[PDB]
Amino acid sequence: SFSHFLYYLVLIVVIVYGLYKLFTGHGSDINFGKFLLRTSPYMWANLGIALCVGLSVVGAAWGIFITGSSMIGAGVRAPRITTKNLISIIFCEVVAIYGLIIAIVFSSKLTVATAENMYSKSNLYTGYSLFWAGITVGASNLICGIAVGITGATAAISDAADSALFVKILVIEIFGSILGLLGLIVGLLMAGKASEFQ
Amino acid sequence: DILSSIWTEGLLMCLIVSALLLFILIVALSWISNLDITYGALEKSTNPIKK
Amino acid sequence: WCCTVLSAFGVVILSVIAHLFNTNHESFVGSINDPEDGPAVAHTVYLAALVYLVFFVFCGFQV
Amino acid sequence: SNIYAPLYAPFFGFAGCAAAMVLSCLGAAIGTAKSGIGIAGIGTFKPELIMKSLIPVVMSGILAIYGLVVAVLIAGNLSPTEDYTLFNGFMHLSCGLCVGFACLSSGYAIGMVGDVGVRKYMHQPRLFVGIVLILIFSEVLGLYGMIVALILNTRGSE
Amino acid sequence: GVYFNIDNGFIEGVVRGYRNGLLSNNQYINLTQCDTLEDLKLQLSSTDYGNFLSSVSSESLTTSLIQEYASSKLYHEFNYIRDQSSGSTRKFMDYITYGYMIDNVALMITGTIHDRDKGEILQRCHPLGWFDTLPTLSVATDLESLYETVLVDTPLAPYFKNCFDTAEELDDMNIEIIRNKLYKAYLEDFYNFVTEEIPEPAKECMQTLLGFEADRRSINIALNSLQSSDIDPDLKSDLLPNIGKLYPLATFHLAQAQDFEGVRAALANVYEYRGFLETGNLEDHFYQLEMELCRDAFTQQFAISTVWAWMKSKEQEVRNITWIAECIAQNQRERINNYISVY
Amino acid sequence: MTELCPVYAPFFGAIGCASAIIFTSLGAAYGTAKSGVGICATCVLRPDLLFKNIVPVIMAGIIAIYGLVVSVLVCYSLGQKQALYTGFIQLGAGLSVGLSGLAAGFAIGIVGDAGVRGSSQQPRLFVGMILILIFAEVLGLYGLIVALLLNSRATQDVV
Amino acid sequence: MTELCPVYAPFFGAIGCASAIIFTSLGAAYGTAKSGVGICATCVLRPDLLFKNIVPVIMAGIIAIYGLVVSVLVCYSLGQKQALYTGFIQLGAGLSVGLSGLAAGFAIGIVGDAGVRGSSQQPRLFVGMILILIFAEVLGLYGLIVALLLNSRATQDVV
Amino acid sequence: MTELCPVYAPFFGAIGCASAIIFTSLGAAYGTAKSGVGICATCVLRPDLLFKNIVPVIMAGIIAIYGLVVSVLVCYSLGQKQALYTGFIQLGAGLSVGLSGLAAGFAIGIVGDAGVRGSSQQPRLFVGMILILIFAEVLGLYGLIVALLLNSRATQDVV
Amino acid sequence: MTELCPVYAPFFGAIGCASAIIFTSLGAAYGTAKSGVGICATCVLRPDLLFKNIVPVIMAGIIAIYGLVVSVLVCYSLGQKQALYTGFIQLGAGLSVGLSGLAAGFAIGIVGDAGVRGSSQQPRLFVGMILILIFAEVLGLYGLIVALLLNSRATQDVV
Amino acid sequence: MTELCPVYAPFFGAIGCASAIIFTSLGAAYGTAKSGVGICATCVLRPDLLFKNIVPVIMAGIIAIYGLVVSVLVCYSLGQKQALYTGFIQLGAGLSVGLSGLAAGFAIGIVGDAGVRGSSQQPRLFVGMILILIFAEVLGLYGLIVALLLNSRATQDVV
Amino acid sequence: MTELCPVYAPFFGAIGCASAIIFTSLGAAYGTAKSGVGICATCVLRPDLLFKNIVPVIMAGIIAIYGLVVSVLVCYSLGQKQALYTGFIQLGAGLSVGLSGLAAGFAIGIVGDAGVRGSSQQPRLFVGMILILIFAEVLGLYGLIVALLLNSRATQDVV
Amino acid sequence: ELCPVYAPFFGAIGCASAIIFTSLGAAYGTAKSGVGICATCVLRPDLLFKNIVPVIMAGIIAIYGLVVSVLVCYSLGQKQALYTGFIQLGAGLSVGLSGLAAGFAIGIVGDAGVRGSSQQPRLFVGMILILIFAEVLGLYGLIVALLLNSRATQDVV
Amino acid sequence: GDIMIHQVIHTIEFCLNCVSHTASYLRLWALSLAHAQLSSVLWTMTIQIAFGFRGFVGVFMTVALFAMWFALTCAVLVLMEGTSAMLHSLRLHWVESMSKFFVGEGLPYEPFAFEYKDMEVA
Repeated sequence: SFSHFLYYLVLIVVIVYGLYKLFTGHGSDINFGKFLLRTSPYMWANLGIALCVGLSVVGAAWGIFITGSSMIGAGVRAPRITTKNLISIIFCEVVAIYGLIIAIVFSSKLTVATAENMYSKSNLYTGYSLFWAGITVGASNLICGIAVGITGATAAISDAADSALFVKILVIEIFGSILGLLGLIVGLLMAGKASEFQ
Repeated sequence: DILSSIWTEGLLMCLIVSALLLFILIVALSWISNLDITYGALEKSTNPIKK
Repeated sequence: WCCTVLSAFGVVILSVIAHLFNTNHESFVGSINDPEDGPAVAHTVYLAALVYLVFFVFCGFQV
Repeated sequence: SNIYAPLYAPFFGFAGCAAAMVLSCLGAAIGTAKSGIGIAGIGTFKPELIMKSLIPVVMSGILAIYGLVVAVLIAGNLSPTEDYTLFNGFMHLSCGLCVGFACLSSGYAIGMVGDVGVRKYMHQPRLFVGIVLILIFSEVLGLYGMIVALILNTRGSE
Repeated sequence: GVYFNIDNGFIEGVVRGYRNGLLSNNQYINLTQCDTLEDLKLQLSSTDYGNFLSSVSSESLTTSLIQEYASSKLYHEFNYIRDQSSGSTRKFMDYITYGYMIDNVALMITGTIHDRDKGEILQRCHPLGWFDTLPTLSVATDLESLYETVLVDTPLAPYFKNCFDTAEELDDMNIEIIRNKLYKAYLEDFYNFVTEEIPEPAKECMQTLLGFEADRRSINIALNSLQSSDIDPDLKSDLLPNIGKLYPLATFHLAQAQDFEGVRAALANVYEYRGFLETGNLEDHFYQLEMELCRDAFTQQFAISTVWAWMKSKEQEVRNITWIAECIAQNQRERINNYISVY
Repeated sequence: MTELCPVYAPFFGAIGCASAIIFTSLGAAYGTAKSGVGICATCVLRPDLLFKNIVPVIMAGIIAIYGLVVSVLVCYSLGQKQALYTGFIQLGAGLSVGLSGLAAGFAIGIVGDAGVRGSSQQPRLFVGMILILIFAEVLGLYGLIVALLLNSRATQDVV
Repeated sequence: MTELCPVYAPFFGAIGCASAIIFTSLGAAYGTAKSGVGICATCVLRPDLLFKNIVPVIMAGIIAIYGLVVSVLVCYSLGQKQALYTGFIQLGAGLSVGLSGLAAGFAIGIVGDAGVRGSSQQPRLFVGMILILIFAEVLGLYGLIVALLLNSRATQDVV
Repeated sequence: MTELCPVYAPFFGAIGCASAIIFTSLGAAYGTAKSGVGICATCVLRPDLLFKNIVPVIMAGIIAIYGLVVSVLVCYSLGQKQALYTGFIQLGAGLSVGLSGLAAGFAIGIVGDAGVRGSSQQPRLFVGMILILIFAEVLGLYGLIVALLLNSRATQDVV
Repeated sequence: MTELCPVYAPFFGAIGCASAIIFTSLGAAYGTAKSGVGICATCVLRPDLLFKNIVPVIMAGIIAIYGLVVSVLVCYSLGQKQALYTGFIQLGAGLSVGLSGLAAGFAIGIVGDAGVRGSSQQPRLFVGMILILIFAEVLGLYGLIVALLLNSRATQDVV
Repeated sequence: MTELCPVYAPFFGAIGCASAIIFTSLGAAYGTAKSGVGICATCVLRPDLLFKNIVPVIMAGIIAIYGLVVSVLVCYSLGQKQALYTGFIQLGAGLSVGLSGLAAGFAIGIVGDAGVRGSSQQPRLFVGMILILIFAEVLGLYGLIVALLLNSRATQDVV
Repeated sequence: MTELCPVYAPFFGAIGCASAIIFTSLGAAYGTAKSGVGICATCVLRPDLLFKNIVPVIMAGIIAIYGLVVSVLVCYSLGQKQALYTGFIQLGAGLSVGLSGLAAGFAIGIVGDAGVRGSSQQPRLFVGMILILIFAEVLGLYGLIVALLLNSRATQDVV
Repeated sequence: ELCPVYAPFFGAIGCASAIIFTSLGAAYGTAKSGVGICATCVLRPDLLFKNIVPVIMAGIIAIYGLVVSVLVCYSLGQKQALYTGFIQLGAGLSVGLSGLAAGFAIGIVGDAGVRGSSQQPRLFVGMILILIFAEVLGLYGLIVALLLNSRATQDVV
Repeated sequence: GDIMIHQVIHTIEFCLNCVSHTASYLRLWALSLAHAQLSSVLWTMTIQIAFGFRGFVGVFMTVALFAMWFALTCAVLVLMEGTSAMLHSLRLHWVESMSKFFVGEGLPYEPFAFEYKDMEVA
């Protein structure tokens, strides 16, 4: 595998570079902390917002087509399932709803800072908070949409057999969507403490 | 407080953003180049019972 | 039968290279990296030519 | 500022909480998705076993609750106006990695075990007790990481 | 199996919808008590088949027509699914098609050893194992000409180049060696293709099921070769499927066996087959195990093996319909309960 | 090279503008290709549905519209001495709309292909099909509105 | 080496102008390759449509025309004493047009291949071919507008 | 922060106490999944053997117990000042127990699957199966011993 | 601290101590897994050989015993403010013994699987199979002895 | 530490000493494993060849002995204040012997496997086996010679 | 260390001296392994050709001799205070011979395998097999030429 | 300042790669051609001499690699300018990878050609023509290496 | 003109083909160097080692090394690279020379004649 050999190569190169820096006595030169400090917190905040909404929508659309392909496949013989099963699409698009809500909330905490303020304690806090909350929400809703789409596909297949199977299986997708709801709650909570850049 | 002159903080941000961009681009091309056409519904098979 | 023509050319090649070595020629000896000692290597190559001639006689006696 | 509390510690703490929540969610979703595969597989033939066999889905939900508890109890004690030792940052990162990877392991195990056990529960009913026992083992597997996460945070905040 | 729906989600949905049309045990019981063949058609019309057979008169109805029409509907459905398949899924169904192209080409070399007639063979060649160049392969009068007609331009190339030489098949009997060895090579190649280019759980629910296919082929070879001593064991070893639970340990003893008792000793060796041949006939137990494995193939949701499970389930379902139709038309209702239903 | 306005600040704005059309074009192309394959497979047997099954292609085009709108708005909000704040807002809007449009186009293409293959059989599947396609299109719309809000905010209190 | 115009600014301009033809040519080549495979597979039985089903290749070449024109218009503004800003802008234009054209090329190749295989069996499908294929082309077109706007923004009021 | 006890010293200990429970959980999960697959697939035929085949699951959970113990001890050994030396030593302990437990979990899973298959095959096989499984468990036990010794050595002589 | 004894030194010692049991555990786990699959395949059929064919697992465990011995020796030789030389020599011994044991475990597992398969039929093959196991074992013995020599060189005449 | 004898110089020596046994152990283990697979797969039919056809195992052991000899020779040359030049020389020697032994073990494994399977039927294949295995193990012998020359050069006239 | 003779200069020389023998041994081993599989499978039926079909094995041995000569000549030229120029030249020569020999081993192994399988039934193909093996051997010979001439050029006219 | 101590590194790597990559390309070409020849000449021994041509005019790639390697190394120097080293590296990479591409093409074209010629002999001239157009690739790589190394010491200071 | 399509391809083919052959003429140089330095290395590593220390064992050393050198000089060189350069000088006549004036294929002339072929076997 050329890609796997490339990953092993880059890993051995970074290990060799670290070993060289440590051996020379300048191992402290590679300071992750200095890299974090000297980056503008706007980078973290805006990547957080962007990846938040983008990954939430990515998970939403991923689950949507996973459930939709199966919904149509089972709808060729059982046309009655589309209306009763669009609930799967709703539960798979609510994660994009969550992503949109958190993105528009995070936009509020994005303001300008003075020359001294730029790298201040509160500014850095806010930047890193927005970044990691955005990553949390985006990825949590990504895997939420994955699970909800898979469960919705199973629900489509089962509802092709009988409606009682759909009614009983909807609990699995309910918990799948509760996954993204938990992501919503936790991301909003970890970002609530952050104050705007001013 | 001056980080490695070659790899300044601005260049580090540039390269991490470009790495994320290229990762997304590679994923998207991995998906798009994986497309295959359902040849069967298109080509005319001489099967007597298919027709 | 394979040794026949091999020894045939070997006798001539060994003889000529031996003569060049014994003549203390620039293209073979004289340089520091060269073995120098022209007479000694020339004698050894004489012996090699002699043994190739011996193989010639031994192989050609089968004809 | 005190050297033991650099300005970038909130990065480490929030990386910990993010990894905690996200990867616990990932493990829970893998478990619940494979369990749903099993449930929908047996539903066509023996739908009457769906309610009884729904246990792995609830177990994956409980795993997600573990992840949420760890994530919230990390994110509670972080603020821009409070002191924050880099020790506390690495403790929160270790907490998050602990719970995230442990619950991911337990979620994968619950997913596979629930899938195969539910699919084979259609064939004879006595398998349910073994399925639930193995599932309890697989979820206490993640409970171990949950406990490690809590003790790590309690040591870090002190 | 999250990636499975990017290209085969609709196909999986349609195949599961077709599976919902498989005759349940109640449907089979209803079909069993049919007084005559026409009443069997009437009661079958209540199922997913519907008016498929209304195109023919009641007096013209016969068990052969039953099989022909139901299998024609099966083949229409499979051709539709294949036509709407893409990529590795299309290659997998293509492989399935080769599974019967083996039989069609083996049938076609018959009537080429003795070129008595053509055309009627093409009519008898069932379409599930059809290929575009088969009509061209028909015209080849000489056996060798047909050999290079199938050695190239046909998906039969790797199997023919694997173990055959252009003049070798003249001596070999079509059924005993030629078709069985072609099934052998087909099974190793298909098992390898599954191990290489399939996703989980379709992985496992293909290796187990193709291993069962190899095992049934091996058992049939072992229990058919004993009556014909002309087959020496080393060729039999070259004929055994080389894949399955029996291999390695059992298939060698089956190859070296020379009597029914030896095959019994080497067969009850493994678990799934004690009492498997002691009581009753092989065919019924083999079909029952095939249905059990197919049912399992349907327990999985996001696996491309549902295509294979549907194919085999629907083929044995039409076989059960034909069995009941025969037991009614022949009035041999005393053994009408030999149908195998797992739905 | 101001501290608030580094010389490399236009990087993030320019690359956000580029990506806002790059990723949306990737998604729109995937959707259009998959839907076109589906249409070619479904109306080769029943060409009466050609006028109907085209809509997922139009939805992929609308995703491309979202990408274009975000990119051109960033262009109009793009300058030389702009602060890192503006450049990063443009980057964030570009990434958000690009990822959202890429996912939306992916879902539109896959659902449209599966759906038109279904509608080759079931005529009444077209309502569900348009419904699911609108649900997918709203995702790209969400990306568009996010990028719109960021860009409209990108000139609030710039140096 | 002034701060606004570093000596390594031409990297970004050169790479943008290069990629503007590189990725557009990759997309055009993929489109022509898939479409040509389709053509050689279909016209062997239906040589009558050889001159009619040729248009997917035509607009696959139009994709490369977009790449050429954007690269040429980038060359008009690429120089030594150029600001990092305008170099980055023309890099963004190059990437945008190149990747949009690559997406359009993938879409055109897949759609045109499917369309020729289908139109071997259905004359009525060719109009659907044209419509879907123009929809694939217009995405690369939008990439061209993005690149043109970036180039128009890459020259005014630069220091 | 003295150069014996830098500010980033606790990072190594945090990673150690993480990786311990992490990798032991990975191994325990793999072993439990494989053994549970075997049990749920063989107890359909011999349901009376389930409470005997359950033992591999318990021995897989013993790996998780090992990781829990090591993580608890390291969490006790942590501290804001501590020592860089303690950091490396307890990182080594965590990695050691985690990887030893992961190897033990892989071995337990594989051999438990095989032996659970063979138990219904032959009742007498179970004693040999449990002997092999003890021999596999001794791997995780060795890793536990190494981690405990390292943790004991970590603190006693630091300044 | 001093150049000869930097604070970064015990990293290498800790990693060597960990790896010396990690990689031996991985090798022993692979060997035990393959041998256990072989046992649970064969001893189903001839249960009277489960006593005799257990020795591949026994020597797989012996490999982990080598790992334990070298790891505890390194751990005793560990210590803060140790010479940087001591750290490297301990890490070298640890990797040497660990990866030698990993290779030995690979060999033992594969050859034990093959040998138990063969000996399920032919009993006299057991002596040759055990002899080949002894060779694969003395591979790990070489690993242990080189680790011990490095450990012996680690302590004395070092500042 | 001086520039010719820096503190990190023993890194190269320790890694070389480790690898000199590691890589040759992997080579010998792979060779032994595959030769054992061959002998246990074909000797079940012909136990009489068990004594004869074990030679690839012995030659893999000889490769391991090559690695051990290099390892002990280098281990008797490490030191805290050793020259950087030495460090690189024995690192190169360790890699040379280890990887040459890896190649030799691979070759002997493949060839001995195929040879025993062939020679079961045909007795006179054994002399060809011996000759080709000598020509394969001279690879490890050549690596040994290279390692010996490097090691003998390492300590000479070095400061 | 001076500018032209750094302390890390012997790195490149030592690793060139090694990599020569490693890569040449890898090529020789691959060639010997495939040739051995071929010879065994082809002369189990026709044992009288054993003494003849062995030639590719000796040819791989000649590749190994090439690597040995390059390594032994580079080793003598290695020096403590050698110019970094000499180090780079020796590394280049080592790589240029080693990778060329690896490629030669690849080619000669494939050709020898296939040719000895071909010669089982048809005996006159032996001469063509020999000629193609010579054309494969000349690649390693070219590697020898370039490595030797670099090695000679390495030491002459050095600061 | 224009003469760093690491300047000869680029020249050394160029000289090495010029033979390395060409050797791999020629090796794959010879391997594929040889397996094709010995797979066909079993059924037709007598055409062996004519079917050998892929091997020869694939090994021409290794010949190009060797000649570039020598003409580059005979421009190596202790006090060579960084620019000389970079030009030598560029020439070496050019010839090596062009020869690698040529080796790929020659190998599989010769394989197809020998399979075809096993049936009928008129394919001989066509496979020659195609593989000529394949070997001209290594020819162009040789050209580029030659001109780069010719410029490499034009006005070096 | 109607033959303009053929004329334009002939013109472009001719110009690019002229420059291509003129470039290809450099591999006469290439083969010359290959042969020269290959013979150089073979002689340097066979005959320049044959003499050795010129002892009694040196006689056998030089005999064996000259035997190896002659075996290589024949089998490797004059067969392998001799045929290689023969075939390359033949490539000259295939392409570079004949493409300039060989207009096309013509009907071969094989008169009906006996040849006493297949004296014993066929």
